[PDB]
Amino acid sequence: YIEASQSPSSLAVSVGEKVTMSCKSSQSLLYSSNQKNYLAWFQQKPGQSPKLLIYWASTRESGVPDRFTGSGSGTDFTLTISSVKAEDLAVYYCQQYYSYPYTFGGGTKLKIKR
Amino acid sequence: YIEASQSPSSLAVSVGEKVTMSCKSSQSLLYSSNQKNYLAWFQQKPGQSPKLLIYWASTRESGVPDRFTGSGSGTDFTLTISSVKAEDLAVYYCQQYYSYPYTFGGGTKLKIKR
Amino acid sequence: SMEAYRIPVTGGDQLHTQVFGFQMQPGLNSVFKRTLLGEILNYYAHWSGSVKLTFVFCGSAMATGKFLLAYSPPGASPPQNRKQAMLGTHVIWDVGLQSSCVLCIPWISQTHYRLVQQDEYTSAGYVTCWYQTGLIVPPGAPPSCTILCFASACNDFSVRNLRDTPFIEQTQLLQ
Amino acid sequence: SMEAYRIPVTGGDQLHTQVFGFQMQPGLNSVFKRTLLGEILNYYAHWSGSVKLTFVFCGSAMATGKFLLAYSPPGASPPQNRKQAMLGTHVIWDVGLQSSCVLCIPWISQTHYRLVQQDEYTSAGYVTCWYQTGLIVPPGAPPSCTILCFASACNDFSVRNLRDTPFIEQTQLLQ
Amino acid sequence: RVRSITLGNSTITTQECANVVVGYGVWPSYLQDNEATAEDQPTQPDVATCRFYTLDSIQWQKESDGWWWKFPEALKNMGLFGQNMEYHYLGRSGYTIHVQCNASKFHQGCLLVVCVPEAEMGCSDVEREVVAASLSSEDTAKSFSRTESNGQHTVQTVVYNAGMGVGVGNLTIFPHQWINLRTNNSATIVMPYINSVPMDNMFRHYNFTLMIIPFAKLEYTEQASNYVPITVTVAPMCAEYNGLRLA
Amino acid sequence: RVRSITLGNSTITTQECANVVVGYGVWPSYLQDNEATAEDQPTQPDVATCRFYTLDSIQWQKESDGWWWKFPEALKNMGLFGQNMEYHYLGRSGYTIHVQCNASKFHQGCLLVVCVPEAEMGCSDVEREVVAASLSSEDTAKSFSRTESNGQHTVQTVVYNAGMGVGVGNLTIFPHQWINLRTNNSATIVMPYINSVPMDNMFRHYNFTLMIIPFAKLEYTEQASNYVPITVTVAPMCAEYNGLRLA
Amino acid sequence: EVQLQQSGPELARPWASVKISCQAFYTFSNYGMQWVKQSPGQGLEWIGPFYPGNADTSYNQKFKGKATLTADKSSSTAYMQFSSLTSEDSAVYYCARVVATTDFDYWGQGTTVTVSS
Amino acid sequence: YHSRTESSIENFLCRAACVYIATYASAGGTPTERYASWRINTRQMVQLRRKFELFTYLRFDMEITFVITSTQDPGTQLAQDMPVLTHQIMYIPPGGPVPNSATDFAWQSSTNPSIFWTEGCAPARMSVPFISIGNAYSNFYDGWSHFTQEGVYGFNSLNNMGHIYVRHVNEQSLGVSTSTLRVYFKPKHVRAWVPRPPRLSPYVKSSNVNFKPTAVTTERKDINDVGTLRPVGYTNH
Amino acid sequence: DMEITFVITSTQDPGTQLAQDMPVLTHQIMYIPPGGPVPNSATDFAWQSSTNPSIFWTEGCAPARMSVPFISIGNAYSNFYDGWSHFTQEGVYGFNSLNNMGHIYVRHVNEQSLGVST
Repeated sequence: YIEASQSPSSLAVSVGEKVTMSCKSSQSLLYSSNQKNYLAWFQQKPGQSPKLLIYWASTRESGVPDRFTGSGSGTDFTLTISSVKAEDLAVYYCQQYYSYPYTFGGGTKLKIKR
Repeated sequence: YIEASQSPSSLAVSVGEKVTMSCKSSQSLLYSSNQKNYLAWFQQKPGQSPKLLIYWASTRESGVPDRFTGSGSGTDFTLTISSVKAEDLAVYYCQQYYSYPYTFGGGTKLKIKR
Repeated sequence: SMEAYRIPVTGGDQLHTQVFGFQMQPGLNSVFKRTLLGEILNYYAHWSGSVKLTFVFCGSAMATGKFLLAYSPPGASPPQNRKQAMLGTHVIWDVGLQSSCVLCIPWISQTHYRLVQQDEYTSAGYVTCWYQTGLIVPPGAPPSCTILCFASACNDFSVRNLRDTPFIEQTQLLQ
Repeated sequence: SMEAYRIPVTGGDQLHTQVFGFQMQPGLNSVFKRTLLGEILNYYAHWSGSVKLTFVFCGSAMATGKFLLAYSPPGASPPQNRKQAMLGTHVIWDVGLQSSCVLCIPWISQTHYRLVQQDEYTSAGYVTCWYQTGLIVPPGAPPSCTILCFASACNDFSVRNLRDTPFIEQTQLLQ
Repeated sequence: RVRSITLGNSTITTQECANVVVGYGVWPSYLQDNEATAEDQPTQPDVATCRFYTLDSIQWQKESDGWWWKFPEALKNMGLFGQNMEYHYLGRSGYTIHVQCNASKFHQGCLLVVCVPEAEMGCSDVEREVVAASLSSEDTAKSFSRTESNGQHTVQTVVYNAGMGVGVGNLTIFPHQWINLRTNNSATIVMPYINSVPMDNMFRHYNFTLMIIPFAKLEYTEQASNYVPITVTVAPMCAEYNGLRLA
Repeated sequence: RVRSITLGNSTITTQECANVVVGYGVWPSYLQDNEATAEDQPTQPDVATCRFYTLDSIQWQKESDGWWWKFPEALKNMGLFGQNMEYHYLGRSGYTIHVQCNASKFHQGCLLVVCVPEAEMGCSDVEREVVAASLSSEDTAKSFSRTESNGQHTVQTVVYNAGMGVGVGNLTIFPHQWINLRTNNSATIVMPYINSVPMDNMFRHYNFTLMIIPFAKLEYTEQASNYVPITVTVAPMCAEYNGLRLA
Repeated sequence: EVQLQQSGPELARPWASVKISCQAFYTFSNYGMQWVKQSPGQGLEWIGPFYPGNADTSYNQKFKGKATLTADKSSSTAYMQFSSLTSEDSAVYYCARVVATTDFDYWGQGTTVTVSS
Repeated sequence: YHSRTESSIENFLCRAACVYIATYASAGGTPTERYASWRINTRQMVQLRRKFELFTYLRFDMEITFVITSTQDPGTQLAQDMPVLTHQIMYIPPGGPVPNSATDFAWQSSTNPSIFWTEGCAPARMSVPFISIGNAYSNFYDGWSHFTQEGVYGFNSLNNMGHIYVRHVNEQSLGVSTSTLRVYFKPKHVRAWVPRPPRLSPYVKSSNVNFKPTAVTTERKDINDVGTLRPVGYTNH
Repeated sequence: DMEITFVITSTQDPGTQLAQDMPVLTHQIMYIPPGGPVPNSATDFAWQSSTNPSIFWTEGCAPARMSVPFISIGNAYSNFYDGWSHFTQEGVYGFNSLNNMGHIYVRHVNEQSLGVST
């Protein structure tokens, strides 16, 4: 089993402030033959189906706004949003699809500060 | 591909009235060697993860209240609730797990009549 | 109607669609139970042997094409597309070089005698035919053809336990 | 319980006490009537032959001791102490040199056929085992052991007058 | 003194000079042309079926009672033998069972290893019937019991009746061997194919049952190993299966 | 007149008396003890590799230009050959290519069937480089083009340069055959293994390329079949692979 | 942006078989179908993947020996069988589909399996 | 390569079959109720007809066994003690006199073999050889009786086998004694020629080969519809 | 091989309308092989089947006897069978279909108008 740890707490910041988050993986997530990082940052609207933001940590998913930028190489994995929104309330995971099993992240609520 | 058709419309009845529904399958769903009907009636709370009510059409899932009773043998498949509730709002599917693919049903909203 | 016997082969452009397919169970399958072989076998409770199939192409002498005949063993599943059929046991039949194709379905069974009144579906074997290519004709020939299928006995059979046939129903005496 | 088969051999200091003892009457004695030999013999009204006994010492490979196996003829009395057993027919069995001891009880009878349903107590012969010495073990081995006894047929037997067994009781028909 | 055996070129085993019991007097062999009630000539897989399949070790303790394995089910997940069980329909094979204990000179005990053909077993509730899950696991030993079982669909497990309703003391009638830790340390049994038909389905029929039963309980001193490990090894001999090709 | 061939006992094919072209004069054969740069003796699978693998038919029309297949990639998903490609590391095999058309006496045309060894191909943009997806599909023919291609990572497909940058009229230098519908109806080419090393990886190296190019366009009358079907069949000959067992 | 449906949420009973189906809108070659467990107390936990075009079915060790999976590629319906059903296994089962060897692109609709004993 | 000995003509056609069940009284009544008659033919029992009409020509010997069971009859003046019942069974060859009533003169004809049978013994049996003018029996005959191309169609006079007539020998003064006859028929030393396709349509007439049009087989769902299918499982993963 | 002997003893039955003089009682004994038709009532058609050997026996003679050979598909009868009927490892446990021996059915041939005869 291979898991990954997200930030200790939620964002807990004001609306309209750029947020930076990191995902600490418990093992290497780079395949040296292909130089590919097998991890993605997810997003689940409460009550609906989840949906990720960026896969491979360097290729933003089509249809995703330019505010989300995923980075991080090797075990570490980060993400940045230059404009946090009050209508983007969800639970942020950093899921890995490297090898069995496909373990999720830790969770990150978008709380209220206003 | 093997699919199944639910009732043409929703329940659209009053609260507290027993509801009977049927699921018309496009092919046989009985394996004569085991006499097992491979179909289940599902339930998805809007915004959360789905969850079925009865599997095998004759064995109610543990933890499910005694109001739901699934029936139907062969291609037809029915279900009955002796007490419909206003807090059970969901989308009712009749999903089949007989063979590839595991196709869902048609959907059934619990609308408002009050 | 007489259209029961004629297997239709359409021209146009059929990519890799299936021409026909059935299950190898004489005496019990709806296809075979009314032929000479099946109706002889129905008189006997136990039987076993190998079954010979012949395919004949009734079409214009100017028509050219290929078909793939695939046979799956008793314990397997019928092929779903052409590639799966190719990877199994298959024969490629060309209707330009040759007009008739023979295929001798063998007998591999755990016991030594099958039964007419047995519930052994998906345990009898399947035979399917696939469009390896299309049917190509010159200007003036018909674009569609027919395949005729013959089934009969091979050298080795055994029958046991004679019993009444199920095809006759009435027990009344005539007059 | 499973403790029926295990003959207990205790350590400590047993002066000359008796280990076990029984009477040689298969088919009727409570000890033998439920083994293979006794249950075969129970089917026949008349029987005769010689009975073979094997004793096996289940104990530590570091245990040492002796036992005295005494056999008395049909008309005699069982020995009461070790000295009387020695003066009769006996064999001294050492569990250090050897692990199993065989003993073939013979057949001397006035007629030529004994009976299962006979009242011939104290006329069948006795076999007893006595503590010639104690059981000596080094530091680390268990102080107590077990003896297992096997009984079977010898080369010569005769059986006559087949009859119903008494072990089955009910004459009711099942269902 | 010691001897090494190499079957399948992938398995190595070591034994000492010990007595071997050849079944009912006959040795496993292929099917001749004399006996048959089928047509297709059997295919004979021997490249990988004939190799040592070592099952997991078990612990013999003071209060243990005995164990049984159902064959051929015990080799359902064991490599290529399981694949041949799944892919084919009819089958025939004899076996060679090796049982080895590892006890010092300061332990004591006595084991009986038997091979019972067609060991049909009863139920705990005399009215109901047993199920397939309580008869045998895949390759895990099923334990006997000292006392009386009271389940609904569970095999009666009183040790002294052996689950078959017969006296446990008379089990010596079947092919068997005694492992007395005082003298012996291993047992070998060669079991041929015994049935009333030349071939049968592997998943339907339980050919036989291997039972290990201690008559003399294990005893030892305080500063000693609390258990004795028992290792069982199976190597199929002369396996056959039906044919999958047209005549 | 007609001849039937049965390879692998599962494949049947029919041919008429026609000329056959044996590669560069040599016939496919196994590896002798003379040539080797490895140690483990190759395993020789022949039970299932040597059978006819009929590829899908293609339609020859009036405005068609030509097609090519890359070998051995064309048999990646083809039964047991693909399994041996995946499971092993090194490989060697020759092939036998049958090409058959089905046209009446009222059609006309002329085809060239060639086998180009090491047919390296250029790109549409002379600065960039080709990718593995544009060179060849699994077992689907890649078409040539009448006009100039303008993609970024696509092979140049002008027919008269053949993608290799050489005049298409001089392709006869390679093993080849002419299918003139007026006289001939089929072609056969036996191609041995040609490389500078005795063994190589199947997924890395494209051994050769099969090209079918019409020089005389197809013509017919209104009441006739709009196309002519072309069928290609491949049967591997003398396949070898490395060994998976310890010395 | 392709939709995705399932059998539907049904109120079941303990120790009663509940098959959660899932519809499809794609092909069946080297792709993957699987599920998760949506429970706030237990977070998100996968249950088992199914691979069309690969003939591979696996289960988690937390449900190994308890749950089984089956599917029919032609029928476009995939089963996820379950045995010895408990009352706390209730979750909004999401059907996840992957058209790639390693990804998570399209998510399900949502179905509930809560029971009452 | 197993045995075929069970499919031979002898082992296929020499099975005894019940071909007639009748009853007759032993006392006053309508005369036609006091004897039992049967014309020997193979065209009334459909199961035996379907077996004989696989071949165009047949040649065999007949073995006929009669099972006779009698019981008392309710009414008035019941018999308190009757000695025994005796039955007369007469086989009439083609062209012999045929009784039109019980107690007739044809019952005492010297050309008709008869069996006198008493209650309590083994069932009576007789065997008739191949009695015909031609060299074979013919199941199917395409032609007419007269050469004028008119008459009865499909009738051949070369395959007559006679009649069987059974009555009570005893004359009963007290009460009635109903009896029941069963006839068991068996061919022996069978020889068959010119095999034919077995029948598809149901029989409509014993004398004719008339029929209703019937479908050549049982319907199927589709041309590429193999029989049923199997669900996903542990093997199918 | 099986050897079966039948001992049949009949007596009059108390009641009204006793038979003053009855000729003789005849009994029919039928052995049905495995798979043959089995009567569901007296005076049925299965009683007259040509595949079922029958014995007709009159009062006063020696007891009727028949002998059946080893009639089975396998090569032996099996007293103990460890296994199932179907290969799904489910069904009836301990049942083998290879050791069926048939049925025996006995009835009265005569039709009695006066009284009963047990």
